[PDB]
Amino acid sequence: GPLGSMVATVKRTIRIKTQQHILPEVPPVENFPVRQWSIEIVLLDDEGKEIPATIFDKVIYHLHPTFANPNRTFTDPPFRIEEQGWGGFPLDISVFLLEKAGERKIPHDLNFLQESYEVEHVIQIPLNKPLLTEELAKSGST
Amino acid sequence: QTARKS
Repeated sequence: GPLGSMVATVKRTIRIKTQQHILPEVPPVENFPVRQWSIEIVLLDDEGKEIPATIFDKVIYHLHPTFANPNRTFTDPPFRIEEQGWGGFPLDISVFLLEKAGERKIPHDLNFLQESYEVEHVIQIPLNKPLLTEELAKSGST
Repeated sequence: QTARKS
């Protein structure tokens, strides 16, 4: 259960949606094929339906250092990133709540185990920024 | 499908 300042928060479930497929026109790297992959982020409401994650005004994907400019910023839902590469990796996704309410680091793993796969993560969100609280009402109780 | 970076 919450304690102290963390009592004044609500939980929301985010869904990270990943897709990937081989690009045959790109030469394999050490016999490993290069794949196009994409990540998007949605919010789930109280019933489990996907809705735009408008509670974030920015998402930054912190990619493996083998990527050029590996910190990729997106400002509009669903914060879709598309890249290419030959290996999976853990990556932190920084999501920035509206009204400077806070950064959350969501641990993701980009991998090729399925053509597409979805992972849910629960984040705790404060209730002290009017515009964020009004936005939060779209996805459930506050 | 199990390829991973370093």
